[PDB]
Amino acid sequence: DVAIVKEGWLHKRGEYIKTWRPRYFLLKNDGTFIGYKERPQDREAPLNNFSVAQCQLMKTERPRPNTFIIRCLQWTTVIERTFHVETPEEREEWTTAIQTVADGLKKRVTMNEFEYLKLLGKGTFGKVILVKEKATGRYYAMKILKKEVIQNSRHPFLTALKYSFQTHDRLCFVMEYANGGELFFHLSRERVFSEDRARFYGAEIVSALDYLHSEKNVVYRDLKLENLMLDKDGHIKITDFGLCKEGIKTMKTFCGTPEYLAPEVLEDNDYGRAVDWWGLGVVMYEMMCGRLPFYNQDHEKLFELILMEEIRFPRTLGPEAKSLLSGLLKKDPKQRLGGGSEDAKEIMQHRFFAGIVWQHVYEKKLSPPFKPQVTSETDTRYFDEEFTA
Ligand SMILES: *CCC(=O)Nc1cccc(C(=O)NC2CCN(Cc3ccc(-c4nc5cc[nH]c(=O)c5cc4-c4ccccc4)cc3)CC2)c1
Repeated sequence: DVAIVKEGWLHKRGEYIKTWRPRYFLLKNDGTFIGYKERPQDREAPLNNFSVAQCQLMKTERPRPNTFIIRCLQWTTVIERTFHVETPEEREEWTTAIQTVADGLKKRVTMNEFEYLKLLGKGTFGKVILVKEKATGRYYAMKILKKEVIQNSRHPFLTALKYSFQTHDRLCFVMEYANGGELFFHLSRERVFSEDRARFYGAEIVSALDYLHSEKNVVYRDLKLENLMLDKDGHIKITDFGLCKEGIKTMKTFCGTPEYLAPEVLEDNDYGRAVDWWGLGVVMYEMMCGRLPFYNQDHEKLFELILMEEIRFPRTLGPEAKSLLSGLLKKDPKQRLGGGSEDAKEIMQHRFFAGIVWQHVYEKKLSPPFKPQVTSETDTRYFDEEFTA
């Protein structure tokens, strides 16, 4: 039943390097809108990252004429993809096709109950906020999004969406906020993790990535050290505090920092589940080596570093760790560990994760190698000022 409704060359604006790139886009009746560097001769499981389901289409003349924007709410994050064609007629042909398929797929808690503590981050369509529920004393991160531009599922290593409510102009997502401290703060304080400790953190991330891939059919895409926290027990919590942010202008405009970006994501080429395995490679590389894989100031260099410079490893690192990182950090997704049809299983069966019972990881049977210094989830120790040191 999966068929191509409309295809052709578009000009997609880079998602991280905001330049225009010619990409051949395939629109399918399942709602997938994928772009490729070259016309593909041709995983098969549809990724919701490219889905046009429940998306509003906007025709703009800024920043470039004949521009149409696809805006989608994915879980709790508003994403935008900006496209450009040569003639207005072409743009109408595309928007009508997309809107048709988007419709073809269509087949009391308030703000006063929380206390504002800290601004975690701000973006184009809203802000993220650290709150403390007055009643329970629990700590949460609240995503306040603009309503204009716009619970049943759970996993032990993902920041759970506790509840969602909306005001007259704002949509709010209340998520669990772990109080075991930022993982980069722990890695910064202890310099390097032992292979055993990194295996623990690594194993829990793999489980959550498998969940997002096989169950939710989604790519996390932003796996980095900054997006990892520990709970009071020292178990990993991958966060969901991301926001759409406009780029910043050496004279070029970039969206975020590239050091963790998979090569196929930098080039705005086709990407899949293999992206998170790169992300896992970067994270695990830093835990066991105490530094980022590629590092250079000039972004022109940093891009090349990720794109062409191949990773080298410390001699004090075990061969089992080498094999894992080497495969995880293959520049080509199809050669990358976990980039096959087996996905996560390709990694769970790796020598580095030998002896690890993967049902035990999911059920948190594994005893954490590190226990945060908190009495309870309400212990505000890792929010305090000595968090500086
Ligand atoms: C305005 C700029 C812009 O939009 N840039 C841009 C362009 C193109 C793509 C992106 C983009 O993908 N941006 C973000 C989107 C959010 N990603 C993080 C993330 C991924 C997945 C989840 C998530 N999704 C779920 C879906 C369905 N059921 C679930 O249970 C889900 C659970 C999660 C989840 C994952 C981890 C922790 C907690 C929940 C959430 C966030 C990063 C890239 C941007």
